[PDB]
Amino acid sequence: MKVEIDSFSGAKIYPGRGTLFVRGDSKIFRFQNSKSASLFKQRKNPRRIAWTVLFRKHHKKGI
Amino acid sequence: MATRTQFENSNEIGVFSKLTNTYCLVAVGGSENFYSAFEAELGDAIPIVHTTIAGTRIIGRMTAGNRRGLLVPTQTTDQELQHLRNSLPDSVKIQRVEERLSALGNVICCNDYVALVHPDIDRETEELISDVLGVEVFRQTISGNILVGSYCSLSNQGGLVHPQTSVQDQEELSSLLQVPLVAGTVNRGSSVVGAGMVVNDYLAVTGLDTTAPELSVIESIFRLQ
Amino acid sequence: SGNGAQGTKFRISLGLPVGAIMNCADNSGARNLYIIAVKGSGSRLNRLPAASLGDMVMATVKKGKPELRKKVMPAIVVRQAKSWRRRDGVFLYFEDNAGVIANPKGEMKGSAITGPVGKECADLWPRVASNSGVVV
Amino acid sequence: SHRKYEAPRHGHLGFLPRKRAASIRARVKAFPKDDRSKPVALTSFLGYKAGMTTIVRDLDRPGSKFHKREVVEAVTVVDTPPVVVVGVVGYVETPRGLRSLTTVWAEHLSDEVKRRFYKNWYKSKKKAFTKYSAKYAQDGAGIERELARIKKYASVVRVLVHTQIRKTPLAQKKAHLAEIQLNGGSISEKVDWAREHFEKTVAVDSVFEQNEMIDAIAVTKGHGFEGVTHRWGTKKLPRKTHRGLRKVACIGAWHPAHVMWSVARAGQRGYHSRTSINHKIYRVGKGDDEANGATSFDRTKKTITPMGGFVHYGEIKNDFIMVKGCIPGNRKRIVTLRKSLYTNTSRKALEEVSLKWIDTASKFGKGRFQTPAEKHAFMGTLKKDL
RNA sequence: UGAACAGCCUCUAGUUGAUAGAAUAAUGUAGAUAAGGGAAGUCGGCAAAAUAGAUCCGUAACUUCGGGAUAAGGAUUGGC
RNA sequence: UCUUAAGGUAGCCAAAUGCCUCGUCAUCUAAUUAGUGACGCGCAUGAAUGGAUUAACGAGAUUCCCACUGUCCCUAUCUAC
RNA sequence: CAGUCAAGCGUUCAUAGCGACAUUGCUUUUUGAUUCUUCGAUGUCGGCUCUUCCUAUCAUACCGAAGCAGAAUUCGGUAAGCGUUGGAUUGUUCACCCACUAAUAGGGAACGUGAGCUGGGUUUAGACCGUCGUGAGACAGGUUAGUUUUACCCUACUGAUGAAUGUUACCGCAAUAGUAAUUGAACUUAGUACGAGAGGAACAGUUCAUUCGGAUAAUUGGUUUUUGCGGCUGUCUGAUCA
RNA sequence: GGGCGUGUGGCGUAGUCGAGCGCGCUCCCUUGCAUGGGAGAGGUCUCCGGUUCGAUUCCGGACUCGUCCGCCA
Ligand SMILES: [Mg+2]
Ligand SMILES: [Mg+2]
Ligand SMILES: [Mg+2]
Ligand SMILES: [Mg+2]
Repeated sequence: MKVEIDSFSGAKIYPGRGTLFVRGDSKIFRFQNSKSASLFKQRKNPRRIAWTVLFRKHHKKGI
Repeated sequence: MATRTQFENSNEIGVFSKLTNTYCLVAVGGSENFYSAFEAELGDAIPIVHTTIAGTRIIGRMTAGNRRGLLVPTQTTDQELQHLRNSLPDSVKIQRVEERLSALGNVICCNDYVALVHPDIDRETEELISDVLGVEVFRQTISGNILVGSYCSLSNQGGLVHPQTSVQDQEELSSLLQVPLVAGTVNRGSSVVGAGMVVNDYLAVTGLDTTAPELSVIESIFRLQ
Repeated sequence: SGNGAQGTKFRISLGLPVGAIMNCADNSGARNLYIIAVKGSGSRLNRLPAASLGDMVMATVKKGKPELRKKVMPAIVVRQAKSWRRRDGVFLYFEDNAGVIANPKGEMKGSAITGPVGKECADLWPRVASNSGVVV
Repeated sequence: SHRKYEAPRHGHLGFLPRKRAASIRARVKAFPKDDRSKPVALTSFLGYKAGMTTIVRDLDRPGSKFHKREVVEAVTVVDTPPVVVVGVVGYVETPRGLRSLTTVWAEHLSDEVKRRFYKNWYKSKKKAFTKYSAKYAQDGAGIERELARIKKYASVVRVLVHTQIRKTPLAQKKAHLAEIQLNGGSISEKVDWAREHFEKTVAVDSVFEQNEMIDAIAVTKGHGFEGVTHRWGTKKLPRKTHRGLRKVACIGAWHPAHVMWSVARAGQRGYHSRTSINHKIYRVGKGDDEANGATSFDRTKKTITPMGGFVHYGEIKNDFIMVKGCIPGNRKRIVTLRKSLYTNTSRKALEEVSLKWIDTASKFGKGRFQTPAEKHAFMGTLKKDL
């Protein structure tokens, strides 16, 4: 199997878990759950959502 | 020979197969006649690999191949990649491509020396083609057809292009590729010639509905005699 | 589907009933396709015949070129936008409903496809896979 | 006049009446057909339904488009402690059917099985099988005359077995007792096997093994009184309907001047005993083993229990059966797993199955992690961890 | 608060009256939400949804020249 | 030319007025006994029995389009009583 | 709707398929005829919903015949097990087109079904037009608007208890009753059999799908009084916190 | 749906079993408020079968058109 990464939060996606979304510019996004999927559809920036890997990498928290 | 073959009724052989000088690739869900054509014509000198690319029977439109290298999309699994690495000779290089257009047989029309690509490919993918295949690259369209792999059939000796192609585009592409090109049809008039057939230096395989003048044009332009 | 099927297809969750309007992905000059029928659909009282990805439908061009309007023609669904499950269990969906025009044998009226197509459609129709830019 | 448009009948008439089951343990109405050549073995087993999870396996179907490719499938887990054999019974065959003639019990009966014979256990002198154990502890006098009676008569031998409810996280303390048919050897060999196995435990791998197609017999989940729209699946009446719309409009013609039995009406939904056939065993797990949830490809030592335990059930410290798909009944319910009544080839019942990965994430939410070590490695250190 | 004797909350004053207790089946009455499609339902878009204040831009055919007109159609709005 | 008091003028129409009739042609739709525009030997239109036209207005009747939605595919769930 | 006879049609040949002139029947899903029951009232069109029955079988199963070479088709037998659709117009039944499908067969059950719905039509009282009438008014002529009541009783049906079989508990047997699965596509057989060619099968095998049914909730989606967490408006608790 | 009748040249129209006239225009001759005259072309008699010797004609079938009567309370 392959363990994919969340396109919004960077969480690990196990097989059969979450959803996938193909945008009209032929780019693939993978969501581990409906929470990150809905934040993506609400167009929030993952650099400003405090629990994401990209936020913690930006803010040097636990790095 | 332009060999008459069908893929279970399908007269498009370039979709389901990829033929180079050094190797051949065929789909796993194929008929005995379809395998027997490549086995009889190619012989034991050239390996024939039954493969699946990205879980799809279509392999010719998914992959772009050369005698020096093979390009596979990102969606190709590790089991398929390892099976191709074991089955293929050590000379060829297999490298995954991470690019949005992702259907390399449609995107890329290539031979041993020179290649035509889709105009809008990424620069890293162009450099990856030039590295792995060792092939000089041009970004060009065939009379406004961006899918140069589907709308051109190319070999070392010559090339077949789209029938509704401007003549000025024909000498421009011929001078750019350093091979003679003929506008013609395959499979009783189907426009998609690269999807219609596969060709290499000594063999061309086409659909059963490809007519005799079309087959004569094929053997004339590819010098298979 | 029916006649021009290259193999079989696993059941995809039906997302396009009769009366649905989808975008027309090819370069044939039509803008949208209006689904009036699904090939191979069964019969149940009050149930609408619905289409999924890779299905062949009967459609009319509601908006587009006048030589394409006001007649019925076959079409092939290439983008679904209703989420469906594969046998590797990913749930996936596009962001719009989209199809292309074809004859009853399945070869495309147009020549190029804009945007992605599904692999369940590209495996089933080789001409769509021939003119398709990206297959996911 | 005739019905204007034809449509199939709503519901199945062969599952009637849709009433509550007589007991919470469903009855095994038929056992596999005996042949007197195989060794003496049980025909079924008892367990408790624990819950469901997913696996990933490589499909082997030579001709499918998903041949030699990974698929993810839903399996359900049945917790099966080793069952305890107390008692055998023999059945003679009469022109009015099968009839039991004697029952010979084991000597020492545990408290969890003799709680089955009581409604008020806490106020009792616990006098059960006391004079029967007094019939024992002689040499043999009142014992092998009944055993030789079962040998001389009794064309069908069944074994009384009972679960070990105290090994499970259930708070019941009162075991389930059942009859399981023996399907090997002669009548004398059957009763000799039973006599040797009195007061002894039989494990689940002695009766089941991998890639075996089995049947699940259980009582379904109860739902109480239900209207006709969800109980039978009839069409909802339109919005502007006076006096309600979750109904059936015409419940019969003028003649015959009675409501027919075939008309869908409201009543009890669920809690019916069902037998679902052809479920393939993917794993016969051992409880005396770590890395139950590990495969040859995963190879991380984790048990089959998810993070936080199975929801509403608990732990799987005993042996278990991983079986493909859905079985009737909800969690914490007794379920009888039975061998197949026929030999199925089908090129699907003969498929050899080797698992690749088993899901052990939490079912009490959107679990991200399979093991607490993986969760700690991903999240780093926290405030509570010093 | 707000344009406002609108709606919502509060002060003075006045009530705390309307058989109650326990559970939460079906079918109701009243209030709601729904993936994908979007009137395919129906005699008929019945019912519901959508729109909504204010500022700026822009506004057709026709006309009894007064209108149509908030036509249509766009953009903005908090706190400091 | 006969008959009659005089023979339907200007206009309008399958109109809320046309039996035949689901009139014929065009348009609208994949498909229209619906709608609209024309045609007129009009069973049985027609001039203060008022005729024709008409801006604005209408809890009036009818057709189409955009938006919108559990009206529907196909049902599910929640709250109060 | 079905027979009998057979002058003829069918290149030739009554009966493969038809069949004139005649003649024997069946059915009560047509419309009549009659007036037996009901006028101290049996709710009156169509649709929606739902069950069952009939066979005079549209499809599916197995067969017989051909003016059956193959493919397609036609006639007939056992057969009602199983299915028989989505729409535009019209209040319609009916009809007529579009389209899918294996097929879109015909009917009954107080012209099934209004204390099941609806109320478009018809069929009150308002109103308009045309024709008729001096007039009041008339018109299976056209148009528009027009209150659809009650079950808590008995039976039936769906589910639920329960006295009495010395008491109580556990494990069982099985009389009887019900019953369920259905249809298609693709690959291959095979461009094979057959045929002069055009054309072009079938059995076995494999992978899927349609309709139906019984469960189930690992995953995905829906639902939110977990009023669980966060945010936001207005007001009130002097502010802050809450 | 059924009944009854109908079908001729480019147009209209005459036909007892043995396709003519008029109108359109082809040409020629002949004339302001533009005529007339003379020779022209023009049919598978709606179609298909039988009778006859030969059917526009008689008969049978089909197509087409025009009339008349027909659903419910
Ligand atoms: Mg309906
Ligand atoms: Mg009826
Ligand atoms: Mg019927
Ligand atoms: Mg859960």
